[PDB]
Amino acid sequence: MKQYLELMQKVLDEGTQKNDRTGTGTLSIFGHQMRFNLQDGFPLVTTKRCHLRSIIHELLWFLQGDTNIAYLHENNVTIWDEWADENGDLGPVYGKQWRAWPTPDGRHIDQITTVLNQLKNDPDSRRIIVSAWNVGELDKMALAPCHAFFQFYVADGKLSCQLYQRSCDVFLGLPFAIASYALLVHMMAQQCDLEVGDFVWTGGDTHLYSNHMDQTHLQLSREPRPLPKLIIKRKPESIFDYRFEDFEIEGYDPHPGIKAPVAI
Amino acid sequence: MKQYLELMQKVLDEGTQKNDRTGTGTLSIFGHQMRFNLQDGFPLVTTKRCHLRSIIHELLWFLQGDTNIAYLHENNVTIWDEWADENGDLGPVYGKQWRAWPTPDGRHIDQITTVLNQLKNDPDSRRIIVSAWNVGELDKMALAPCHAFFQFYVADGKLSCQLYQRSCDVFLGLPFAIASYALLVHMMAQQCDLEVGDFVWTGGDTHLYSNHMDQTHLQLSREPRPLPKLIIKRKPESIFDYRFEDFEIEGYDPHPGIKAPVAI
Ligand SMILES: C#CCN(Cc1ccc2[nH]c(N)nc(=O)c2c1)c1ccc(C(=O)N[C@@H](CCC(=O)O)C(=O)O)cc1
Ligand SMILES: C#CCN(Cc1ccc2[nH]c(N)nc(=O)c2c1)c1ccc(C(=O)N[C@@H](CCC(=O)O)C(=O)O)cc1
Ligand SMILES: *c1cc(=O)[nH]c(=O)n1[C@H]1C[C@H](O)[C@@H](COP(=O)(O)O)O1
Ligand SMILES: *c1cc(=O)[nH]c(=O)n1[C@H]1C[C@H](O)[C@@H](COP(=O)(O)O)O1
Repeated sequence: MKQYLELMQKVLDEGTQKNDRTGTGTLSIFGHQMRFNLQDGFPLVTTKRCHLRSIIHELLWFLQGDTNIAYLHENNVTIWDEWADENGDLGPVYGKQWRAWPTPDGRHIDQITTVLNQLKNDPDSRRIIVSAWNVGELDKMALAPCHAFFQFYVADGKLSCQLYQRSCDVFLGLPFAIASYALLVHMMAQQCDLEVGDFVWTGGDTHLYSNHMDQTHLQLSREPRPLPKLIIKRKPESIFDYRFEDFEIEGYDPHPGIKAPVAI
Repeated sequence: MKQYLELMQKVLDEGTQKNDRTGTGTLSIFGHQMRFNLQDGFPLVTTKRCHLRSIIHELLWFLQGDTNIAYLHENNVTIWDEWADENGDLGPVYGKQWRAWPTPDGRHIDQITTVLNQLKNDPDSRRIIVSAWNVGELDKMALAPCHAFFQFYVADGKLSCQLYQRSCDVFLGLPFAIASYALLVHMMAQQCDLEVGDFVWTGGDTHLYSNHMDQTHLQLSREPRPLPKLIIKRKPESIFDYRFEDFEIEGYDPHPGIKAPVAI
């Protein structure tokens, strides 16, 4: 996608060499933002083939409140295996904070239902936020959240969303986060009888791994294709009731996949 | 400053009329970012005069872990007075979160000591974050944090920082915020023996109140003047030991102030 390919070029044109936790070495910039108008097409990268199957299942798992990879496993998604313990648990990550953030006084707050109530009854609120960054539980989490926080906004019957990603693996991680949160905006909007607006992505440490540079340049030599279209075949009674079978991507003709190693 | 005035113009050209909480009316956009190179000067507005004594006393109050306005009163600062109860308490806002985030089991995490140690022991970290967005205690706070989140970053021995502001009043709150966070980056850099980098400001709902339109137009005709220089006259033993006396602002020659009503 043009916006994505421009960021890769920016990391490469004005980035600094930084070392990191995984020992690998990164090229890095701090602070970046980009906007995708959802009405132009579903923002799934076309310069390398993406696997949408895993994006969809990971999101439905999140909305269940689940932090154990069993569900993903019975759906043949292995993207979180490396971080899971012996029992498949990842600790209180995303799904637990979204559906049941713990308070000091014994309650648990379901940030996804409160947000949905807010978009229906108070869509002009400036507080329609969901946070995964729970300071007091980070130590129990297998990996600290990279998509730490997000915010919805309504204008002219359109629902927009801004994500703040604290750390970003541009080659591997960013195609996943863009499609996952664009898919969430479509579901939310359907349930609140809104039209979709903009997905806005803001990054903290935005970086390219040293062992992904050849792949990055191969990708940068491609022209973007026209964006695919998302058709949801059913309107569930609640956002927690969507199924994989309800989503259909059409008009997706991507460039061949490019493989590259993950850093654990 | 050039980029502040360019955002004021952007809001006036593209803003949507939204009816907000107080019933005044805002013109707003969603999603905006600005970079400020701190080597180039302290980003204090010169198209109107701001007062640093509130900016400095409020930050020092924050790092103290205090949420009661008595200190502010003793130092002639009135900025928070409308939101404080009969006893002067604001409830568990910034000060409580920054120095004693309440974990579910009754412990407390001192986010600024953590951040200090991370900058001195693991500066390449992509997790150097302080959060004021404590979902479990939001109902107890007199007003939900507008400055919700910020992340530090170190590259080439320079300290950068990005702030996420969920809701912004471009006219009053935004000059305050930029100076407040540029000050904290200078204090942190002094205590960690680092040089200063960039302040990145990312906002959610960025707006102009309808009853500030005249005042905005006055400000948009003034030409920005050279930025000031911040001189910290004493290196204290710790980040919690600074005093108001220690800071001086050279070269500040603003245009006269513009008075404008606050919306409660
Ligand atoms: C974000 C997120 C979730 N995650 C979690 C996650 C956790 C830690 C990370 N760590 C690092 N260094 N980079 C990452 O992108 C990353 C991603 C992902 C995990 C794996 C793949 C991956 O291996 N990419 C393959 C996927 C193949 C498939 O889906 O079947 C690819 O083809 O690109 C992508 C996302
Ligand atoms: C940021 C922040 C904290 N805050 C808190 C705070 C709380 C609620 C708000 N509500 C609204 N509608 N706008 C705000 O900017 C706002 C700010 C501030 C409070 C007052 C001023 C203010 O009135 N500015 C005067 C200061 C004059 C002085 O005493 O020196 C000015 O005109 O410059 C700024 C910031
Ligand atoms: C974290 C998870 C995700 O969904 N997307 C990402 O881009 N990442 C990346 C960031 C970094 O490369 C690594 C996480 O480790 P760290 O805490 O940033 O050091 O995976
Ligand atoms: C909050 C605090 C600050 O430092 N700066 C700000 O601009 N504000 C503004 C945002 C909004 O105009 C109002 C807070 O109310 P709301 O929760 O956004 O509705 O003060």
